[PDB]
Amino acid sequence: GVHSIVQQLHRNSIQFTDGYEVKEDIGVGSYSVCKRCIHKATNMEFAVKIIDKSKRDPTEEIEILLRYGQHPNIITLKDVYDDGKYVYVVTELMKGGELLDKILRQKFFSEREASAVLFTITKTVEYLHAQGVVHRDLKPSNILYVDESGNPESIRICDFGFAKQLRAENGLLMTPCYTANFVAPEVLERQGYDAACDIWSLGVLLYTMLTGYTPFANGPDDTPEEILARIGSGKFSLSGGYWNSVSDTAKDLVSKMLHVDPHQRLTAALVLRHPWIVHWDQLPQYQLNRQDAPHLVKGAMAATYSALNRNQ
Repeated sequence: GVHSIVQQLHRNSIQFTDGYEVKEDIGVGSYSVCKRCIHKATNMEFAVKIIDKSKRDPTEEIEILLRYGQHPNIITLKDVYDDGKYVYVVTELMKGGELLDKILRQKFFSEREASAVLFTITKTVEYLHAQGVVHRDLKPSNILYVDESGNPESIRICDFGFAKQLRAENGLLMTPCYTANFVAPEVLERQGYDAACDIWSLGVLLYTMLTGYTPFANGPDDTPEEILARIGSGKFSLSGGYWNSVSDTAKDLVSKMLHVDPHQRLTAALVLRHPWIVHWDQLPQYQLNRQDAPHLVKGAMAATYSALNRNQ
């Protein structure tokens, strides 16, 4: 019967609208609304996610953000409130846009930049996995730039809304290195899987960065059945106008990250040992030959994640 500090936030005298001005929307959905806010005292602007407690309980999310937001490349919690009905999660606002989009509108993007981007993202996931966290919605739209600098220090992984802290009996938080509290080889494989999905979702990103098309969809018109069908077929082009020019190192990494069998799919650990990541210095800085269709890709990408999330 442990005290949770998060549960007690309705005890606060001060309210959100006492400290912050609200502005426009930026991300409406079933459970929550994301709005831009201005902090009255500082005139500093933030993102505030306004969640409905009747529709879900955002505690698991907030506890992850508290523990792991200090990570440079993880969205950072900045305030939080409870008025009874609504939880107000305040975080740094991502002014830089979605990372993939921005990158696809850069026509002189190179492999060398691609490796730096993946290194920063995969480093961050190696850390999360290592504390028995899995993201489980690591689609491109959830990886954003905090500013327009285009540094890898700008990269932020966002929306921890379906993420899972490997718990266990007695309601007790665990690592993947310690579960001497023998947990079912059932829900080691749940988390053992959901790690490798996070990695698959990173393979999709790398595929698209390199070529300017997603590997399992051409556009948003593509049907669920035919996207799932291609995912299942477990083959993909690493050949042709877009790929011809890309180094075999990169293609190799892509194959093992999107590898159809979860058990032979690379880890974040192993991704970071691949020479594409490790020997970045010997990669090319000259431009990639990519499709220039960012808005198509965004549709294709949404179509892909909507087929995967359909049954849930």
